[PDB]
Amino acid sequence: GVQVETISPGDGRTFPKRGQTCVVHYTGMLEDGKKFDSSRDRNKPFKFMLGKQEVIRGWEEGVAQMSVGQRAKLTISPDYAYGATGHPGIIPPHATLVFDVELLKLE
Amino acid sequence: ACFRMTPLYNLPTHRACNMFLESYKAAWILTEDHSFEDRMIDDLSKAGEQEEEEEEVEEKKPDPLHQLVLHFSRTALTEKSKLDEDYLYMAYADIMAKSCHLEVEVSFEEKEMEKQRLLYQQSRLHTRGAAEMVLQMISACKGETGAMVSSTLKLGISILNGGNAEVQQKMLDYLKDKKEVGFFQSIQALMQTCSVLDLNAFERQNKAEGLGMVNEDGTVINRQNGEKVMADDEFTQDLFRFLQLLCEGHNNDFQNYLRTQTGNTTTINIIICTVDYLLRLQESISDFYWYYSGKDVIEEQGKRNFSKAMSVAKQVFNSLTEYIQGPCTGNQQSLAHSRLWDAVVGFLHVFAHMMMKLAQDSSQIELLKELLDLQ
Amino acid sequence: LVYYEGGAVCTHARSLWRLEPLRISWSGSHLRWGQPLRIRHVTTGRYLALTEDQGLVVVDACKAHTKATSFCFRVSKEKLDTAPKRDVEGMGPPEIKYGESLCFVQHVASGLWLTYAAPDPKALRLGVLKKKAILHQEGHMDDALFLTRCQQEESQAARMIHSTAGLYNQFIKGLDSFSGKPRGSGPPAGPALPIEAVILSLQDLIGYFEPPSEELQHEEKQSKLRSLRNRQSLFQEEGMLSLVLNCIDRLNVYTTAAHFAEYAGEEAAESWKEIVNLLYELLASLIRGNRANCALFSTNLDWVVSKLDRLEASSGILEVLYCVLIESPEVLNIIQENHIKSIISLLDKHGRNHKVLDVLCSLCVCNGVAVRSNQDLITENLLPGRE
Amino acid sequence: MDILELSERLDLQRFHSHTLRLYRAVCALGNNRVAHALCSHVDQAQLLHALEDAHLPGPLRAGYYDLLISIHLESACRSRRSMLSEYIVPLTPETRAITLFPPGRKGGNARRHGLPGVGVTTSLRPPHHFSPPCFVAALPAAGVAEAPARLSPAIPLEALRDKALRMLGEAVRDGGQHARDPVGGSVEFQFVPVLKLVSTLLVMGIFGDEDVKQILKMIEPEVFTEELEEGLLQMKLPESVKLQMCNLLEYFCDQELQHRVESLAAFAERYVDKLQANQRSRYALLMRAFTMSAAETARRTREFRSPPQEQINMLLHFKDEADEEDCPLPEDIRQDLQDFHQDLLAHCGIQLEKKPQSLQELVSHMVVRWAQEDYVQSPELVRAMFSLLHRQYDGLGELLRALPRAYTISPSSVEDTMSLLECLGQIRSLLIVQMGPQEENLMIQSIGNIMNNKVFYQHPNLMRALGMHETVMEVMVNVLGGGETKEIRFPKMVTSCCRFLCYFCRISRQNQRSMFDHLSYLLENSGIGLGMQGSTPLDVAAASVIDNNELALALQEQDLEKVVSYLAGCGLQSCPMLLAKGYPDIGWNPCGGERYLDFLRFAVFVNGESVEENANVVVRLLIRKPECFGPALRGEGGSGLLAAIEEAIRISEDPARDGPGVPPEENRVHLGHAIMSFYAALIDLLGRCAPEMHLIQAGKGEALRIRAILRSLVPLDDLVGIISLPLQIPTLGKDGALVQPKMSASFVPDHKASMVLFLDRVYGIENQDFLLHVLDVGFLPDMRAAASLDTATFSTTEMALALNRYLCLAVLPLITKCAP
Repeated sequence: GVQVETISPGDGRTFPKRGQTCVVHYTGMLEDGKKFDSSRDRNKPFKFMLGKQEVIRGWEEGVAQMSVGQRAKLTISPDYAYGATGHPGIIPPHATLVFDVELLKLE
Repeated sequence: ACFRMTPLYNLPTHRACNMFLESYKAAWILTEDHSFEDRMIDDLSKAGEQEEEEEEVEEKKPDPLHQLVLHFSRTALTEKSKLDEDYLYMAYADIMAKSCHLEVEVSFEEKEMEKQRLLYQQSRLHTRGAAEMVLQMISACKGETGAMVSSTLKLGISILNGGNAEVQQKMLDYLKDKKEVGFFQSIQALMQTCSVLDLNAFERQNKAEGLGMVNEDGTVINRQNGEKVMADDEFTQDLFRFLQLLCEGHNNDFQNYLRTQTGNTTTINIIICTVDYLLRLQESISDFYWYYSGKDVIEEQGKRNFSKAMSVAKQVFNSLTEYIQGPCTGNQQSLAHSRLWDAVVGFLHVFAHMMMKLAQDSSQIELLKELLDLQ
Repeated sequence: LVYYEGGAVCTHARSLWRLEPLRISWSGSHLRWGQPLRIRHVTTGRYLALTEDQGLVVVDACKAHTKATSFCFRVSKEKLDTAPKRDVEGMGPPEIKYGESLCFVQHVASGLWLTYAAPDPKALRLGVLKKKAILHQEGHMDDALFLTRCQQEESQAARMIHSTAGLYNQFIKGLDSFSGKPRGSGPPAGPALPIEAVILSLQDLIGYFEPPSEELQHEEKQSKLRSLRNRQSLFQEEGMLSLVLNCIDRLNVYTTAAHFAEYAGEEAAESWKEIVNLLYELLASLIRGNRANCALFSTNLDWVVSKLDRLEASSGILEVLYCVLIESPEVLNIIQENHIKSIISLLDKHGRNHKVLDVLCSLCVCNGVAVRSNQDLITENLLPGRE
Repeated sequence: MDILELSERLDLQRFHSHTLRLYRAVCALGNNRVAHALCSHVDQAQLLHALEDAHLPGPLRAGYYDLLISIHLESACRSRRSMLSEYIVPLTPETRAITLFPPGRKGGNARRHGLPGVGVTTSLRPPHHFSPPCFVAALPAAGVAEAPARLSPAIPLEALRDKALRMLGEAVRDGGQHARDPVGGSVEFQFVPVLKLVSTLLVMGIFGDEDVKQILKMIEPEVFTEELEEGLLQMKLPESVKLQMCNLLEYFCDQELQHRVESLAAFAERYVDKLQANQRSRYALLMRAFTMSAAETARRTREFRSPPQEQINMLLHFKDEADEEDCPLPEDIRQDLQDFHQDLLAHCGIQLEKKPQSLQELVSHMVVRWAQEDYVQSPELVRAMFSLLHRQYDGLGELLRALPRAYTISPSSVEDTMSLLECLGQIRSLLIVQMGPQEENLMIQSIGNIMNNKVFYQHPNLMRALGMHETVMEVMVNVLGGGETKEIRFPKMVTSCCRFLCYFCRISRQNQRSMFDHLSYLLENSGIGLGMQGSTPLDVAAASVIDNNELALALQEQDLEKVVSYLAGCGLQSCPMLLAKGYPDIGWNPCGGERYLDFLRFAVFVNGESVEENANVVVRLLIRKPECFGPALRGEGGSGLLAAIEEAIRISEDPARDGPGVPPEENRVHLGHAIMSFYAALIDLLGRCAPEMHLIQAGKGEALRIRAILRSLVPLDDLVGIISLPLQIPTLGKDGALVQPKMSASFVPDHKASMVLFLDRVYGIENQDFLLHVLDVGFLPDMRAAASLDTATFSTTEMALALNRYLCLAVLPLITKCAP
């Protein structure tokens, strides 16, 4: 349930594989247009490693399809995010999440 | 265990340091004398260079000492179920109390100088609402014993020493205009909670001291934890000392007010309440005599408990004497129709038999001297 | 029935009695030993009496015929029987003192003495410290009674409770007259409701329970607060708080004044909105700042919450809820999700009112202790919507 | 719309200001999970922007400053502030270098005071823990109340502290300019929000030495110089700002107090080494004293035959100059302590000019000047300034009251102590929150971690100083306080706290005495503790007096009267919990009564002897309320002790009268067994109240009277009848399965053991004929039954083990006494 729509092209050659740390800058909004999270506000890039289930499964496939330097828009269905339980106080249940993710680098 | 006691140099450093801190504070910090109450009260009693205008500002906003008393008077008048413990009030009540007394042929001239110097130190407080604060704090405790009421009573005694008529007038005026019953209800409740000689408590202590307990970390030599026989004897003495000072100098108005409060909706006879405690104290002393009546010699612990009981009995007798002197005819009639005669009869029985018993050994001559002046 | 009871009853209004001598002129003169007099219960208006059926009871004024209700105070139980003393035209000599004189209450007609019933054993386990008061020919040695003065504030409040209870009970039974009887195109077919009396009584009580102004000095403000708390407790212990709730409930079964007009007529319906607002205003005053009164809603909280959507008294009911939550920690422990959703729904339906936010703030922390369940429910049901 | 438009739109300004208040309410008092949620609504960038926005309305500016503290700093500051009252100083090389005054050449008695809050502090403080606010991480698979507790959201502290310093510095200059448009609309709205942020960061310890120096310059640039720029103290601020200034000065006064404690601890480490080295050398030469001395060597070795606390008391007894003979220290060692004592008094400003030249003189002058310049109207400010003033005048007394919370530890135990402090901080955080399923798990694991820590057992005094037992007790009573009669919830938390306190008492007598001070507090909460099973507050009260004669003799009569009143109630009403479970309604509560009986058993019987002071009181209290003896022994209309036990056996054998008749409930209560257990406990209590033999032989009147009363209550024939009652024996049959009795629902040898104790202590066996009569009906059948059970199958059965305990503790010791 992840759809990846490109915003700005990357290198198109290097892609993140399993066990590699991904450094991304993201801004997450509900699909109706309400923002709820953004790494830009904290002014600190978000780091995570693929395959360790550190993030929601929607980010697992979405970032894997992106290249280094690419900025893309990921639309994640409720099943590939928090879903029925949701995130209490942040994300309502059965909410589709839209993310503007830029893959800064891999480490 | 004495021959296998561990020497200090075999202890770990951290354990020895902890023992050093306890020893150092008891022998060097506690023993240190630092008198700052007089200096602190003097500093707070000064108005700070505001006399360059001398306009109709003659309202004369309170000085720092006056504002301190008003603050404590504010929390005493607050409508609360219980007067919560306040270390700040206790600390300042002791400071104010310690700044008022500051005390072999004293001449007439300096005898009056000491009285006037005493009056001036008391004047620094009762002219800033301290007299009213003492009454409010006593009414606020609602008859619950503790450090708060004990500190208040000591402060009240400090400003009433020598029979300060000006403080007595301020206290009497405040009680009569407010017409509150809480003050005497609190006083009556406190007097009913005053302890007397308890033989059951005394018997328990004798067995406890015979065990010879020790602690784990080291060894304590017969730890001297709080006495459980007339533990609040000092509180009882100051409670009746405070009542005596209200009538000191033959203050007939205050003597009548203790017997009856005309303006209040309910009346509590403090004069009768004093006799009630005297009967309980007398009965305890009589029971104590019977305990040692069979025994040939009164041991050290018994003599010490006798001494503190006699000291309390002296204060109660002095308080009763101050009630009726002047003379106060109303208080004399109240005592005549009270159970005071029963207490006096009981004391005479104890006095007669103790005098005969104590005179049979010179080791108890000091106790006999205390008994004689009690009579 | 009359009992000898101790504890908190010694400061309540149901232990207050009025001594009424058998005359009008100089009825306020000094009481004398052996002087006949009636004893009246202030809050209920009934008179101590001796009946051939139940013995010692309190009867209504229509049954106090100077024979069952005549009592006298005697200094001793000795049968003096000297002579009937003749009353004087003046205050007379003072004989009986407050709190010093020991008085034996004797029924004049029968000569019986007021005493206790010597409660049967096996009843002490029930916690019944009450001893039933009876009239007996012999009595006991400790039958003497102390007469203690009552403050003017308590005496006035007890009489007000007597008058307030009678008026609202009349108002309540008037509402029940047409509870399910539509008037149709005619009169309500019953006695007129005391609309003007109820409105004036409510306004007087609201001003009677008004909190002291914050501009007063600390000393007199605390004195007024102490008196206010005492008067709130006195009314609550006599069922005035429950009496107000009954008036609200019977008036709350009508959705609007026009609906109320279908049963009480137009002349009574034009004051329907005014009365309900005053009832909630009085209810808030009876509990504002009184934790004991606010704790009573820990059993009936849906009563307040379910009325939040009422349009006639939206502001008054919200004030009642606010007073309860800021005083009683017990109510915060019974708050459920449906209660919070109802309060949040008040923002959605009544607009952005900052008082509703204050109500939600009071649900989280009370007296320095936080409730995690309330904090999570408010966060879950209010924040993620972002509406 | 621009948020700055709210300066004229007052309707939205009030609503939004109260919205920020609601944000603080939902995350208040350690609700870190909600605090993370709030970061999605008010992000870090918005908060930082709001701090520097000079056009924000006052209510909004104050609200956003408080919102930032609540979300990010409130939890850390509160936890840190609780630890600031204790001084756990490890004996590390950093601690050794700590001195009262900086190295200088001003004066030998005292150099100039250093800057408060500047220097090296070695007191243990657990570090702050924060988590990054992230809303894309996978939701934990861990269920609610089982996942680890959430930490506070993380915000860059180094950047935040620089902004707070810069904003405060700008405000001081701006306040000097007397601008007609202060930030926030007033001077109060310009300084109070900034000062709250600076005060919060100071308590958390975020500022370094250089940062603290800058703060001191802003407070008072003339006093706080080490070797229009007007300070805050002279800017004539309103009372609200003055309250925040007192908080700042309170922190620096605390740092001076902490410095004195650490310096005193530092000197102790150095001085103890000299004391230990000198005492070792003195003992070495003292072993050769016989060649030049005589019997008075005992006087010289008196030190080494004394407890170490007494040894160090004698060594330090050289202050008054009248005790220079008993102290064996050389004069050079004595001088070092006197040198430190002089500079300690000087550092407290005891003894040894418009410029204060020190924090103590600055604060005292400032408070007096404030009070004499205007009539202060804020009661909070008045208390704050006079509390601060009292500390300056009494510095030695302030140090004296802080020493009991000071404790030195080995550097090798720092990591375990830090772990213990972390667990204690979690427990202390539960004093401000209603107990719930999540908090219950945190409380249980925190107690388990503490009881798994070696420091908890090695340093009982440190645990007592930290008030660990008080904190656990307060948490327990809050749960017991709510629902005190209808139902007790979170039972696992209650039994965890009670078990913790029971082990706390058994560590040392001082811990046991500390819990004894709350004996009345525990008893008043023990009325409903019968409902919970396992470890109860009544068990904690019993554990605080067990095997301690000093505490047993100190037991007040009111506490015993309270227990007997509870016991009387159990003898007159059925258990409400049992009735709600379908149990038959017998007119008393044997289960509840037994629990109170065993508490009195520990109060009257200590170390194998009866405490006559407690025994006499309990017996007199029991007879004044005869319903404490149960429906039997009632006097009129009451069956005897033997009849009651026989009736209980018939109840046990018959269902629909022993239980609900719907273990089945895993703790199923059997009324037949419960009735026997009550009387067995009652007979055991009365037996232990019997006077000792030496008192009876001495002919004491009180002892004889008590024994006569006990004999009247329990006849001798009933004791023999109960002992003679048959016991069900595990047999074999029906293919060879063992037919065993259920020990929780039948007559057990433990019931007989109580009867034997009463018979021995109260009646005794004095004649041969009675001894033979007891053997062949009561003892020998039980001895044969145990012997027959010593086979391959029946040896390990529960009944056989119970018989062995009964014989080896009650019967056989009695027969050994009666051997002649």
